Amino acid sequence: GTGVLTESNKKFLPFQQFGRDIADTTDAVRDPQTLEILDITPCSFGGVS
Amino acid sequence: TMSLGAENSVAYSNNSIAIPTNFTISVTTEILPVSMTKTSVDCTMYICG
Ligand SMILES: *[C@@H]1O[C@H](CO)[C@@H](O)[C@H](O)[C@H]1NC(C)=O
Ligand SMILES: *[C@@H]1O[C@H](CO)[C@@H](O)[C@H](O)[C@H]1NC(C)=O
Repeated sequence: GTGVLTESNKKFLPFQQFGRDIADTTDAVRDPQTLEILDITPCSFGGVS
Repeated sequence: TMSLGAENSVAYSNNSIAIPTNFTISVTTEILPVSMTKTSVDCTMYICG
């Protein structure tokens, strides 16, 4: 994927590896080496006028 | 079965008139929509992400 990664306050249960949006897109992940939960935010976009 | 309203026989005759001896000032609301939320979609980013 492509995006911005940050820490998150999402209270994952220990069996959950990632979180999904209404659009089915993954929007948070557990890091596989250090087990912190990251929020994924899309890279900023918009029209140019 | 729904009711359409109460019945009223108007007291008609060829020489009877009813005239108002008083009045009420009425204030009544009317609400009209004027706009939508201005939405934009990039079709290429919706379809192809
Ligand atoms: C290796 O990754 C696991 C999680 O998959 C973690 O528990 C462990 O602490 C990691 N080891 C090191 C040395 O970072
Ligand atoms: C007209 O109505 C008001 C109340 O709305 C009342 O105080 C007043 O006395 C009435 N006038 C007459 C001529 O009946």
